[PDB]
Amino acid sequence: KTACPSGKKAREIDESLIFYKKWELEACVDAALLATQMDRVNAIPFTYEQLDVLKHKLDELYPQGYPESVIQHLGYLFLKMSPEDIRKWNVTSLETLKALLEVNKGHEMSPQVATLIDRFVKGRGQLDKDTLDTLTAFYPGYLCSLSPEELSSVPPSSIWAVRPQDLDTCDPRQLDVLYPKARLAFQNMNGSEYFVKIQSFLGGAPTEDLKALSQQNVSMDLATFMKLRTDAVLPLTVAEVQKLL
Ligand SMILES: *[C@@H]1O[C@H](CO)[C@@H](O)[C@H](O)[C@H]1NC(C)=O
Repeated sequence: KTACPSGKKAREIDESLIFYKKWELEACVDAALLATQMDRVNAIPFTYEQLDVLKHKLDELYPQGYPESVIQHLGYLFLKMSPEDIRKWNVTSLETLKALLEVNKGHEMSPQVATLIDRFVKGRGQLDKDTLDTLTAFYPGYLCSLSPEELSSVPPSSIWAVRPQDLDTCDPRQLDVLYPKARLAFQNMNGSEYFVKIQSFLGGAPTEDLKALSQQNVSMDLATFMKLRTDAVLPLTVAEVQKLL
C-alpha cells in the first residue's frame, strides 16, 4: 500500500481529505503542499488520527523545527505537540502567540504552552508590556509563577500591564522585587494617581516609603492596611498610621 491509489493524488488541501483513510493521506498528501496550505486544515473537519498523519508530515518536512509560516496556522495540532519540539521554534510576532494560546482556552497552562512562552521571551530579550498583556489575558497568575530572581530581570515598563487581580497568588518575596520597579514605573505621577496604582505593591514596601505616603493625604483603604509587611510597619508610628486611615 506504498503507492497512492490512482486519482486520489491530492493537488490541494480541501474537504475531500476527510473521506481518505490514514494510509491514503500518508501516501497521497505531499508534505510540502501541506506546509504551504496549512491555513486550510483548521477549516477541514479531520478526525483524530488524520491530524496525527498531517502532524507527522511536518516533522518529516521540518526536522529542525517548523517555520513561523506554519506555526501560525497549527491550531489543534498544537495540542499534540511535544515539549522538546517547541524549543526549536523561533516565534517572534505576538499574533502567532495569541493564536496558539487560543486553542487552550479555559484550561491550565499545559506543558506545551509553558515551553512556548519561555522560548518566546528568550527570543525577545526582555518581558515586554505587549507580551504581558496577552499572557495575563489567557493566564492571569503568570507573574507569581515566575521565580523571584526571574522577576528582577523584568523591566519597569512591563508593570503597566500588571493588574490588581494578577498579584493575588504572589508571595511577599516577589512583591519586594516588584515594588521598586512599580515605584520606578509610576514616577512623576503626583497625587492619587500614585496611590491608586501602587495599592497592590504595598505588600512589599519598606517603612521609609510608608512615612512619605502618610503626609500626602492619601486616605488609604483599611483593606489595604491588612496587606502590609508586619516587619515594616513597626517603626511607623500610630500618628503616621492614623494619617493613612
Ligand atoms: C532559529 O534561529 C537560529 C539562528 O538563526 C537557527 O540556527 C535555527 O535553525 C532557527 N530555528 C528554526 C526556525 O528552526
